[PDB]
Amino acid sequence: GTEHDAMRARLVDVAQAIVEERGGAGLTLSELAARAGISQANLSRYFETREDLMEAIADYWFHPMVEIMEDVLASDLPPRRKMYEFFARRFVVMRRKWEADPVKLQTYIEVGNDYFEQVRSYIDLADHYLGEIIGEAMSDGAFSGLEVDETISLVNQMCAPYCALNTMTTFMERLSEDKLARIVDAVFDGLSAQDRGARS
Amino acid sequence: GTEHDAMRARLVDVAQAIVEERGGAGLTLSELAARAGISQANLSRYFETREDLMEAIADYWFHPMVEIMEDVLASDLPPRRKMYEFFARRFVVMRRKWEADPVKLQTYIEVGNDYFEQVRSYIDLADHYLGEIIGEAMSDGAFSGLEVDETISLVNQMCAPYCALNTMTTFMERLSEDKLARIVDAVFDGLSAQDRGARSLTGL
Ligand SMILES: [Cl-]
Ligand SMILES: [Cl-]
Repeated sequence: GTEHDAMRARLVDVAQAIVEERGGAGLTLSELAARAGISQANLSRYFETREDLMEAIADYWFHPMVEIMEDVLASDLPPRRKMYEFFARRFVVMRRKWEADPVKLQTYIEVGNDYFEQVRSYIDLADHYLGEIIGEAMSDGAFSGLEVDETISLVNQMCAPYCALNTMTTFMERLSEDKLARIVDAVFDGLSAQDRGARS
Repeated sequence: GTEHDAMRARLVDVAQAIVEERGGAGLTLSELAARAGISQANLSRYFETREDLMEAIADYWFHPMVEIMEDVLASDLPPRRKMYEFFARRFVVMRRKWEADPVKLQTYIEVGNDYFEQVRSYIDLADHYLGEIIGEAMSDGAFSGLEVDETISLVNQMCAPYCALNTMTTFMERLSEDKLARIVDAVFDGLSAQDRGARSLTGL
């Protein structure tokens, strides 16, 4: 029932942790069982085959980040607050991983990129949710003259170190919640279709 | 004199091309003279040893980018225009490499990454010049309440795909001068020390 599905989700979480510890390859049903405190026979009740475990870890890889985005969009926060939290909450989790072990963040990025369907789905879903925020912001009068698609691109290009994991890795020591707050304020109060002299 | 310095720069350019193709591992000093058209003895007048040549190659690696930054800073453009040109003119040269062949840009990145001191120096000089643009903008009234150091960091963080080469590579297909112009306008009209609601309801 729900206790079974709660346990399966808990096992997938332990499996993701082992993958990160090992630097990618080396996950076995043997070690998962040993780490989870269950037997190999009991583990097969949750993962019938090794392949099912491998599928589960791939499907769950970016799920924690998806949940964070879903929670932010489901909140009652105004668009500016939503945009900040949309990036900030994910940044905080990734920074924590890097603070504990920079190699675990490296592994997280490397493994994630090998999961074709999942990483592409995640990136696409992220843009979809960013669009929902931008659309509401526009009804409030922000981003005057811009289309949602071009604004999604502009925001992704202005917030890259707080979102794109390879950029985040490069900039990590210089990143902060204080700086991201400044950026989001600058996006909201500075981004529009009105040419203001950058080129003329 | 002036002739000696032109030939030395020609030799550094040829040597740089050889290093990009094969590394220093393939930089035959007899071939540098042979591929530049001069004598090996005549090549000794420009570089005493191989170490002198390798240092010249490393020291000039980022010079095209330095020249661009110096040209922008030396101009009479207002700070907003300077900030745009400071990023755009370098971006345009990098995109041009990638357009010729994405491998050309990757090679430029990897070879440059080995010159760790020269990379560091370049970034430091870049921050110096961006700092000068920011200082002038501040005198005009921009970036109210912010310090120069934190503003340099904030601008670098907002323009990262147009400057950080690995990020530029990833974003390349989606980058444009039009988009960079929008970002610079947003930096100038949007960035300041006044909290405006990103982090709490009090700011809104
Ligand atoms: Cl983009
Ligand atoms: Cl920075």
